[PDB]
Amino acid sequence: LSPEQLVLTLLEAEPPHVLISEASMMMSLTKLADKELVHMISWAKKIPGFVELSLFDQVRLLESSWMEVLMMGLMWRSIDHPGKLIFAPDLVLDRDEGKSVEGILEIFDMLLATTSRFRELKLQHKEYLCVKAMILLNSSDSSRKLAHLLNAVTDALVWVIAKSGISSQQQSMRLANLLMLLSHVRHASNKGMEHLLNMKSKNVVPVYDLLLEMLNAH
Amino acid sequence: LSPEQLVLTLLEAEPPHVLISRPSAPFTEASMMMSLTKLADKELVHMISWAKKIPGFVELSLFDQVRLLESSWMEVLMMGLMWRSIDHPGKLIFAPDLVLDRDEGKSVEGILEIFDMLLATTSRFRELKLQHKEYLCVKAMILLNSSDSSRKLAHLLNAVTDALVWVIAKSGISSQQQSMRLANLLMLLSHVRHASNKGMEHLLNMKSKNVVPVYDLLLEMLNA
Amino acid sequence: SHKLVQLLTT
Amino acid sequence: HKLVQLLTTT
Ligand SMILES: N#C[C@H](Cc1ccc(O)cc1Cl)c1ccc(O)cc1
Ligand SMILES: N#C[C@H](Cc1ccc(O)cc1Cl)c1ccc(O)cc1
Repeated sequence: LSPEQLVLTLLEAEPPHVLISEASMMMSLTKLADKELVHMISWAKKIPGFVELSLFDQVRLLESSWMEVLMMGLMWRSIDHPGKLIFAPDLVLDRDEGKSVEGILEIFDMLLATTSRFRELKLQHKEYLCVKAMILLNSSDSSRKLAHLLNAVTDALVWVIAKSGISSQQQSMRLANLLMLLSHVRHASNKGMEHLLNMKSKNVVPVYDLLLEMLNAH
Repeated sequence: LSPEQLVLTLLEAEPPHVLISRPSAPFTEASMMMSLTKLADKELVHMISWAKKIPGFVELSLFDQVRLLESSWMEVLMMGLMWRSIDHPGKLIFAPDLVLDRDEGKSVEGILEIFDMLLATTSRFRELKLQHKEYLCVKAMILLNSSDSSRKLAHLLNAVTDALVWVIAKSGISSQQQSMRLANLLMLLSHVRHASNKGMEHLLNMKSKNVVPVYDLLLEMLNA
Repeated sequence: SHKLVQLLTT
Repeated sequence: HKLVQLLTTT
């Protein structure tokens, strides 16, 4: 499968825009996260090779990466809308509104800061598609299939950068800058998981089964 | 200035070997925790010295310098350990005279899980055949990527990144393989930072259960 | 509650 | 305090 075929398969695998329809904010986010987690398992299964991995691996990668993969989704939706986090079309928050729940302004600042580095770097849709897949496959018989799956999405990202037709020097520099930003996405998801597990312990977040199972995994 | 000049500045900046005796007696939760914390606190002194010898670091805001060391210190120690451990499979080379086996992590509840992370990642670096000059670049990058001072840090991080791109080119593999090797090295750093988060959580757990001694710099750094 | 394995299997 | 001291005084 060529890099272009793979990237086109990721374009196809893209989940649809999800709408949700003090406490209200946090009820909205957990409801969004739970709806998005359903779309994320369809998306994962349409990654060429993913369903060929052992079920243990499939589960372990989703369990590991789900919050990183939501936040990458959020940052892409938010990229054109500076100062704004486009959780959903009917859920658009700014840093101010984060102030209302303890620990959330910290998380909105990371997401918004990382969002602006991606914006300054002019992240392209086809770049986003590759890195999001890589977040999943790089979390953290079967294990060699995983490595092949991951090299192939990495080859695809190198391809997308090549097609911009910037210098080789600059393709390498771009590649590095995009991969370094991922650790800032993973940090923001580390903080979000900590916050969300804290709200669950105090049972202040609606019981949602797939979100719950996904959180318990941690 | 030049990538090669920056690489040779990182080479000169390398810390010296920190020397820690292995306990005379077979390891207990305490003896091993006191060994690993005493080492960490000594390395932290040499880490601050190392960072100030990175060109442009000391031109950052004090608060930016502080924030980088506070944010990255455990990932930097752990990148140090994986490199010292690269030529000795199955072992973890904490110091010249502190060479711990995977199974010797039994002695601290939860540390064995941290050792397997360290050993697995160290194996990924062994199979990529991580070169000395790549390591020097990757370790600075962990510090400077942790995450007018904002403009200078971006610049300083672009310069170390430019240096790693140069080192990989001097390997002479195809441009496509240069991109792939750069990507596989950077994606391995996410595994170092993961190991670092579990170890920070482990250290804060051990401090909470008394086990941890009173350790000026280490304590100041953990409380970050 | 095993909705993850369930969604992965159909 | 120790970090700032080693950064500026050492
Ligand atoms: N910042 C955020 C939330 C995750 C989250 C974080 C903390 C918390 O206490 C509860 C939640 Cl649900 C999110 C929701 C949908 C996305 O697509 C991306 C992120
Ligand atoms: N595994 C390990 C420790 C970090 C550590 C982790 C957990 C814990 O409870 C206490 C410590 Cl100190 C280390 C020491 C020196 C290095 O150069 C690298 C790592």
